[PDB]
Amino acid sequence: GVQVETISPGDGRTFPKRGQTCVVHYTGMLEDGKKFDSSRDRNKPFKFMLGKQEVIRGWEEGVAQMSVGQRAKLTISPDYAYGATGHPGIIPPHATLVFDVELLKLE
Amino acid sequence: ACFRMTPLYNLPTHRACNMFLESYKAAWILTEDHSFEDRMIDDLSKAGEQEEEEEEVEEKKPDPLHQLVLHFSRTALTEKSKLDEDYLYMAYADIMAKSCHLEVEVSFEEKEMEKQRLLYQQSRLHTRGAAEMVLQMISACKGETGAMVSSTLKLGISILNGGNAEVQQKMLDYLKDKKEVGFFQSIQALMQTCSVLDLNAFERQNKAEGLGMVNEDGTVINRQNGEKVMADDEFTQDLFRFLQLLCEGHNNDFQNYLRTQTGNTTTINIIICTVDYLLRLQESISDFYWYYSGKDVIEEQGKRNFSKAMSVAKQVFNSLTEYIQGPCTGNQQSLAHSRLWDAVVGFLHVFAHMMMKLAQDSSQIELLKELLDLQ
Amino acid sequence: LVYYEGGAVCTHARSLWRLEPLRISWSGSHLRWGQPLRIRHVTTGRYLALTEDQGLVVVDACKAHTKATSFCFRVSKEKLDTAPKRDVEGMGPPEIKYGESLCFVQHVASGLWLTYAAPDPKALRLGVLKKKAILHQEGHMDDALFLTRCQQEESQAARMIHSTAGLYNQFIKGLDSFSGKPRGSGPPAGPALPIEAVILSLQDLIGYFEPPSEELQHEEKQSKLRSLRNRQSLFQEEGMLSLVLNCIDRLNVYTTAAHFAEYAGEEAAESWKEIVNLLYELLASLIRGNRANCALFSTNLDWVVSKLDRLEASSGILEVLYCVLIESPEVLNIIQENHIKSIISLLDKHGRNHKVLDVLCSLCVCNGVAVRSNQDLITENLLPGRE
Amino acid sequence: MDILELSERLDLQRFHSHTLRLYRAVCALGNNRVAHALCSHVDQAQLLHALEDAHLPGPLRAGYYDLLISIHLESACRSRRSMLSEYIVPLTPETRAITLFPPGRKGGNARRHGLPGVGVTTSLRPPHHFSPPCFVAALPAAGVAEAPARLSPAIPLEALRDKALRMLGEAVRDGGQHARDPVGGSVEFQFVPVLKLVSTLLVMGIFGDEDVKQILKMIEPEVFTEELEEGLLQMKLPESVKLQMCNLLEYFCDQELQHRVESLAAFAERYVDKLQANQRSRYALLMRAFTMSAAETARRTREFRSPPQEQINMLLHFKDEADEEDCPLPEDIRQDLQDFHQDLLAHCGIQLEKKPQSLQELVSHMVVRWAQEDYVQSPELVRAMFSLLHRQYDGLGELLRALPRAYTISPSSVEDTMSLLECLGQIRSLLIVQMGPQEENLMIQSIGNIMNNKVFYQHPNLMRALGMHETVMEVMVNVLGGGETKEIRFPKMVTSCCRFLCYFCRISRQNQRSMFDHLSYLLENSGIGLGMQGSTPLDVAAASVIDNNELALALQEQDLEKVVSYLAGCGLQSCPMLLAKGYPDIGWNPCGGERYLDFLRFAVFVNGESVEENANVVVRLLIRKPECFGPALRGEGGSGLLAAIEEAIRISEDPARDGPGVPPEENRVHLGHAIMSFYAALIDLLGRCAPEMHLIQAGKGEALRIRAILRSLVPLDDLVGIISLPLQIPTLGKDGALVQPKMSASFVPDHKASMVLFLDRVYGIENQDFLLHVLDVGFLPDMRAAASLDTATFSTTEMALALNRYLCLAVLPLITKCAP
Repeated sequence: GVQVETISPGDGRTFPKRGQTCVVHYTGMLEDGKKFDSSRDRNKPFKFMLGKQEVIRGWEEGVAQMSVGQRAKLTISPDYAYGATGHPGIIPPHATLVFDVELLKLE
Repeated sequence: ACFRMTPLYNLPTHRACNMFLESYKAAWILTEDHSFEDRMIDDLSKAGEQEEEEEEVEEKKPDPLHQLVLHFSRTALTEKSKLDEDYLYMAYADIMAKSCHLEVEVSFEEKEMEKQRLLYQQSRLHTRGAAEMVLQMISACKGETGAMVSSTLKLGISILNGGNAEVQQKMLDYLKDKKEVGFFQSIQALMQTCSVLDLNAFERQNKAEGLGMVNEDGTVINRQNGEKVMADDEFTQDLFRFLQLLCEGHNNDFQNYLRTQTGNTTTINIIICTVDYLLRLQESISDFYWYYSGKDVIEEQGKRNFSKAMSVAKQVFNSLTEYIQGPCTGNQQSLAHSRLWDAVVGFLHVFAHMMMKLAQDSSQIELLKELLDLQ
Repeated sequence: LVYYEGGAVCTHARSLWRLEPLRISWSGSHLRWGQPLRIRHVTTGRYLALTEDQGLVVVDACKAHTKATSFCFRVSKEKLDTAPKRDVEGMGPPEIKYGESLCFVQHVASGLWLTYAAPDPKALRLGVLKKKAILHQEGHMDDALFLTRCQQEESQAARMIHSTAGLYNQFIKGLDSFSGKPRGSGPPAGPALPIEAVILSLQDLIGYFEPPSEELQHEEKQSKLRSLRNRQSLFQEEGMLSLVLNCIDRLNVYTTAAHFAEYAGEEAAESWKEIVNLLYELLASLIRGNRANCALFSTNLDWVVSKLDRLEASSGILEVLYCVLIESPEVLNIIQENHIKSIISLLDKHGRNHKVLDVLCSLCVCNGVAVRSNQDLITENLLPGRE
Repeated sequence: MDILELSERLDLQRFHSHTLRLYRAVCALGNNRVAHALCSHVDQAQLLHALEDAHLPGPLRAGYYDLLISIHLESACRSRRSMLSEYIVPLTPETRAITLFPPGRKGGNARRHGLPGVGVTTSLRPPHHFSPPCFVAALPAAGVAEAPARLSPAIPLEALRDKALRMLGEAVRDGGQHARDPVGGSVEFQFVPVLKLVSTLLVMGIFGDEDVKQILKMIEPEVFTEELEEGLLQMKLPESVKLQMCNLLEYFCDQELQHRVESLAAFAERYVDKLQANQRSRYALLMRAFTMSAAETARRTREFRSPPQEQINMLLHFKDEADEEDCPLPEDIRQDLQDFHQDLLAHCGIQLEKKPQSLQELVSHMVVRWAQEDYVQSPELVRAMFSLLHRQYDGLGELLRALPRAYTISPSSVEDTMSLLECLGQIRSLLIVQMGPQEENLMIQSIGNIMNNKVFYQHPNLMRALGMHETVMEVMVNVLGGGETKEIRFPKMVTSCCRFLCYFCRISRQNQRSMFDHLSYLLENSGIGLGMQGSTPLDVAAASVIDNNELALALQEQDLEKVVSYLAGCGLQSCPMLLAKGYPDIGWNPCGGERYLDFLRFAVFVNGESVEENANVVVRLLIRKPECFGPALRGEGGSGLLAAIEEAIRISEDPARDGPGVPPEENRVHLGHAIMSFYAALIDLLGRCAPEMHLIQAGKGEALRIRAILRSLVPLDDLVGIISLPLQIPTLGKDGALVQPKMSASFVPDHKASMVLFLDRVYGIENQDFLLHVLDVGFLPDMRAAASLDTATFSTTEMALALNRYLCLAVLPLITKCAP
């Protein structure tokens, strides 16, 4: 349930594989247009490693399809995010999440 | 265990340091004398260079000492179920109390100088609402014993020493205009909670001291934890000392007010309440005599408990004497129709038999001297 | 029935009695030993009496015929029987003192003495410290009674409770007259409701329970607060708080004044909105700042919450809820999700009112202790919507 | 719309200001999970922007400053502030270098005071823990109340502290300019929000030495110089700002107090080494004293035959100059302590000019000047300034009251102590929150971690100083306080706290005495503790007096009267919990009564002897309320002790009268067994109240009277009848399965053991004929039954083990006494 729509092209050659740390800058909004999270506000890039289930499964496939330097828009269905339980106080249940993710680098 | 006691140099450093801190504070910090109450009260009693205008500002906003008393008077008048413990009030009540007394042929001239110097130190407080604060704090405790009421009573005694008529007038005026019953209800409740000689408590202590307990970390030599026989004897003495000072100098108005409060909706006879405690104290002393009546010699612990009981009995007798002197005819009639005669009869029985018993050994001559002046 | 009871009853209004001598002129003169007099219960208006059926009871004024209700105070139980003393035209000599004189209450007609019933054993386990008061020919040695003065504030409040209870009970039974009887195109077919009396009584009580102004000095403000708390407790212990709730409930079964007009007529319906607002205003005053009164809603909280959507008294009911939550920690422990959703729904339906936010703030922390369940429910049901 | 438009739109300004208040309410008092949620609504960038926005309305500016503290700093500051009252100083090389005054050449008695809050502090403080606010991480698979507790959201502290310093510095200059448009609309709205942020960061310890120096310059640039720029103290601020200034000065006064404690601890480490080295050398030469001395060597070795606390008391007894003979220290060692004592008094400003030249003189002058310049109207400010003033005048007394919370530890135990402090901080955080399923798990694991820590057992005094037992007790009573009669919830938390306190008492007598001070507090909460099973507050009260004669003799009569009143109630009403479970309604509560009986058993019987002071009181209290003896022994209309036990056996054998008749409930209560257990406990209590033999032989009147009363209550024939009652024996049959009795629902040898104790202590066996009569009906059948059970199958059965305990503790010791 992840759809990846490109915003700005990357290198198109290097892609993140399993066990590699991904450094991304993201801004997450509900699909109706309400923002709820953004790494830009904290002014600190978000780091995570693929395959360790550190993030929601929607980010697992979405970032894997992106290249280094690419900025893309990921639309994640409720099943590939928090879903029925949701995130209490942040994300309502059965909410589709839209993310503007830029893959800064891999480490 | 004495021959296998561990020497200090075999202890770990951290354990020895902890023992050093306890020893150092008891022998060097506690023993240190630092008198700052007089200096602190003097500093707070000064108005700070505001006399360059001398306009109709003659309202004369309170000085720092006056504002301190008003603050404590504010929390005493607050409508609360219980007067919560306040270390700040206790600390300042002791400071104010310690700044008022500051005390072999004293001449007439300096005898009056000491009285006037005493009056001036008391004047620094009762002219800033301290007299009213003492009454409010006593009414606020609602008859619950503790450090708060004990500190208040000591402060009240400090400003009433020598029979300060000006403080007595301020206290009497405040009680009569407010017409509150809480003050005497609190006083009556406190007097009913005053302890007397308890033989059951005394018997328990004798067995406890015979065990010879020790602690784990080291060894304590017969730890001297709080006495459980007339533990609040000092509180009882100051409670009746405070009542005596209200009538000191033959203050007939205050003597009548203790017997009856005309303006209040309910009346509590403090004069009768004093006799009630005297009967309980007398009965305890009589029971104590019977305990040692069979025994040939009164041991050290018994003599010490006798001494503190006699000291309390002296204060109660002095308080009763101050009630009726002047003379106060109303208080004399109240005592005549009270159970005071029963207490006096009981004391005479104890006095007669103790005098005969104590005179049979010179080791108890000091106790006999205390008994004689009690009579 | 009359009992000898101790504890908190010694400061309540149901232990207050009025001594009424058998005359009008100089009825306020000094009481004398052996002087006949009636004893009246202030809050209920009934008179101590001796009946051939139940013995010692309190009867209504229509049954106090100077024979069952005549009592006298005697200094001793000795049968003096000297002579009937003749009353004087003046205050007379003072004989009986407050709190010093020991008085034996004797029924004049029968000569019986007021005493206790010597409660049967096996009843002490029930916690019944009450001893039933009876009239007996012999009595006991400790039958003497102390007469203690009552403050003017308590005496006035007890009489007000007597008058307030009678008026609202009349108002309540008037509402029940047409509870399910539509008037149709005619009169309500019953006695007129005391609309003007109820409105004036409510306004007087609201001003009677008004909190002291914050501009007063600390000393007199605390004195007024102490008196206010005492008067709130006195009314609550006599069922005035429950009496107000009954008036609200019977008036709350009508959705609007026009609906109320279908049963009480137009002349009574034009004051329907005014009365309900005053009832909630009085209810808030009876509990504002009184934790004991606010704790009573820990059993009936849906009563307040379910009325939040009422349009006639939206502001008054919200004030009642606010007073309860800021005083009683017990109510915060019974708050459920449906209660919070109802309060949040008040923002959605009544607009952005900052008082509703204050109500939600009071649900989280009370007296320095936080409730995690309330904090999570408010966060879950209010924040993620972002509406 | 621009948020700055709210300066004229007052309707939205009030609503939004109260919205920020609601944000603080939902995350208040350690609700870190909600605090993370709030970061999605008010992000870090918005908060930082709001701090520097000079056009924000006052209510909004104050609200956003408080919102930032609540979300990010409130939890850390509160936890840190609780630890600031204790001084756990490890004996590390950093601690050794700590001195009262900086190295200088001003004066030998005292150099100039250093800057408060500047220097090296070695007191243990657990570090702050924060988590990054992230809303894309996978939701934990861990269920609610089982996942680890959430930490506070993380915000860059180094950047935040620089902004707070810069904003405060700008405000001081701006306040000097007397601008007609202060930030926030007033001077109060310009300084109070900034000062709250600076005060919060100071308590958390975020500022370094250089940062603290800058703060001191802003407070008072003339006093706080080490070797229009007007300070805050002279800017004539309103009372609200003055309250925040007192908080700042309170922190620096605390740092001076902490410095004195650490310096005193530092000197102790150095001085103890000299004391230990000198005492070792003195003992070495003292072993050769016989060649030049005589019997008075005992006087010289008196030190080494004394407890170490007494040894160090004698060594330090050289202050008054009248005790220079008993102290064996050389004069050079004595001088070092006197040198430190002089500079300690000087550092407290005891003894040894418009410029204060020190924090103590600055604060005292400032408070007096404030009070004499205007009539202060804020009661909070008045208390704050006079509390601060009292500390300056009494510095030695302030140090004296802080020493009991000071404790030195080995550097090798720092990591375990830090772990213990972390667990204690979690427990202390539960004093401000209603107990719930999540908090219950945190409380249980925190107690388990503490009881798994070696420091908890090695340093009982440190645990007592930290008030660990008080904190656990307060948490327990809050749960017991709510629902005190209808139902007790979170039972696992209650039994965890009670078990913790029971082990706390058994560590040392001082811990046991500390819990004894709350004996009345525990008893008043023990009325409903019968409902919970396992470890109860009544068990904690019993554990605080067990095997301690000093505490047993100190037991007040009111506490015993309270227990007997509870016991009387159990003898007159059925258990409400049992009735709600379908149990038959017998007119008393044997289960509840037994629990109170065993508490009195520990109060009257200590170390194998009866405490006559407690025994006499309990017996007199029991007879004044005869319903404490149960429906039997009632006097009129009451069956005897033997009849009651026989009736209980018939109840046990018959269902629909022993239980609900719907273990089945895993703790199923059997009324037949419960009735026997009550009387067995009652007979055991009365037996232990019997006077000792030496008192009876001495002919004491009180002892004889008590024994006569006990004999009247329990006849001798009933004791023999109960002992003679048959016991069900595990047999074999029906293919060879063992037919065993259920020990929780039948007559057990433990019931007989109580009867034997009463018979021995109260009646005794004095004649041969009675001894033979007891053997062949009561003892020998039980001895044969145990012997027959010593086979391959029946040896390990529960009944056989119970018989062995009964014989080896009650019967056989009695027969050994009666051997002649």
